[PDB]
Amino acid sequence: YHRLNVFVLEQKPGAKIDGEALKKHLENRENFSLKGFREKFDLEPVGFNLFRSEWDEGTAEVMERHGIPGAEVEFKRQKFASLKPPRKARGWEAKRQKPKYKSLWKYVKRIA
Amino acid sequence: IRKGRGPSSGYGKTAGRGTKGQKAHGHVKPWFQGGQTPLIVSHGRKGFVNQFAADMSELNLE
Amino acid sequence: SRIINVRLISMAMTGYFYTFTRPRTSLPMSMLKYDPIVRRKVLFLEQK
RNA sequence: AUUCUAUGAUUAGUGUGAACGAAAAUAGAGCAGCCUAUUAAAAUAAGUAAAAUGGCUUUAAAGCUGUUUGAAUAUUGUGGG
RNA sequence: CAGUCGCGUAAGCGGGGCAUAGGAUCACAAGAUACAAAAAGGAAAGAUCUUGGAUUUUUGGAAAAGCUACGCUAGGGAUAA
Ligand SMILES: [K+]
Ligand SMILES: [K+]
Ligand SMILES: [K+]
Ligand SMILES: [K+]
Ligand SMILES: [Mg+2]
Ligand SMILES: [Mg+2]
Ligand SMILES: [Mg+2]
Ligand SMILES: [Mg+2]
Ligand SMILES: [Mg+2]
Ligand SMILES: [Mg+2]
Ligand SMILES: [Mg+2]
Ligand SMILES: [Mg+2]
Ligand SMILES: [Mg+2]
Ligand SMILES: [Mg+2]
Ligand SMILES: [Mg+2]
Ligand SMILES: [Mg+2]
Ligand SMILES: [Mg+2]
Ligand SMILES: [Mg+2]
Repeated sequence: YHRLNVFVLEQKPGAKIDGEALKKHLENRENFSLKGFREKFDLEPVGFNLFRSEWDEGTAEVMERHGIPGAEVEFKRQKFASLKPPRKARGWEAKRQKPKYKSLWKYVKRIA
Repeated sequence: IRKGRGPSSGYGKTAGRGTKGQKAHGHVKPWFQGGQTPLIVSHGRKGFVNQFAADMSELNLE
Repeated sequence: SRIINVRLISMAMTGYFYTFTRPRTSLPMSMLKYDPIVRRKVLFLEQK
């Protein structure tokens, strides 16, 4: 689930952000950092609210209307396989499992 | 490898058998594990073998 | 002898059961368990 | 049809186990059919088949058997498997 | 991960217990599974899953008392005269 944080920040007295300098900050910025943004305009966080959003049935159609790209992309959990090198099987039965011991296959095969 | 034909051959007196055990004097039963019960007796045999199933001769389109 | 193993039979008549232990000098067991045959939580009651 | 050899088969199967262990079929050796039997025999089989019980053999069937009991009469579907 | 339940405002937690002291198979029994069914239709007896009864306490799982100065054989001399 994605967290969407709604932040309300207070501007200092007599500090009006230029209407053209605010639309320039987001230019060529794909990792919006609240920390840096706040430090540049000397703002202060006062209020805040939260609401999450995950994949739902209406997600695909909402992307079509606004052209949001990334609909045909699904994420699968990364799988970590064991780091132990393969080892030869051990045991009386495991040794005698090749065609050599075909006469002893009644003790080695079809074990519960 | 002809065993029992001198020390220098490398297969001389004992003939690769060791020294006075059961593997030198006689023969050990193959199914024997020293006394410990086998796993097929500790777990049992699983399932059955279908003796009525037909043995088809598989043929593919490739 | 003091403790017995009872069988909690599903009341959906699906034939699934749960086995729990309880003392003889107590009341019969009765629980709300998950029946995997119908895949729903139903009422399970002691066999006898 | 029977007998002999191999394969089928350390198989099916049996047994707690260890082990034991078929048949169909295939190939080879031989080949032969009959009751009027090529050496002289049946008016087609009743205390029998079978059942209970005690054993044998065995896979529970079929087969052998002591004791006590006890059937039916042909494909116009009687009897065994 | 799937199934579907409890608690919680929510985040979330829950596949018994703060941790460390309760044995299988076979046989047998009760449920489910729909696999195979020795001519065929069924069945019996089998197969899978779940579960139960064990000083199976020699707890990797024999139903089990002694004597021999009359002792026998194969061995070792773990020191036994
Ligand atoms: K060798
Ligand atoms: K020696
Ligand atoms: K077998
Ligand atoms: K019989
Ligand atoms: Mg040497
Ligand atoms: Mg050697
Ligand atoms: Mg040795
Ligand atoms: Mg033992
Ligand atoms: Mg033969
Ligand atoms: Mg006759
Ligand atoms: Mg008879
Ligand atoms: Mg019969
Ligand atoms: Mg008969
Ligand atoms: Mg049948
Ligand atoms: Mg039959
Ligand atoms: Mg022990
Ligand atoms: Mg142990
Ligand atoms: Mg010494």
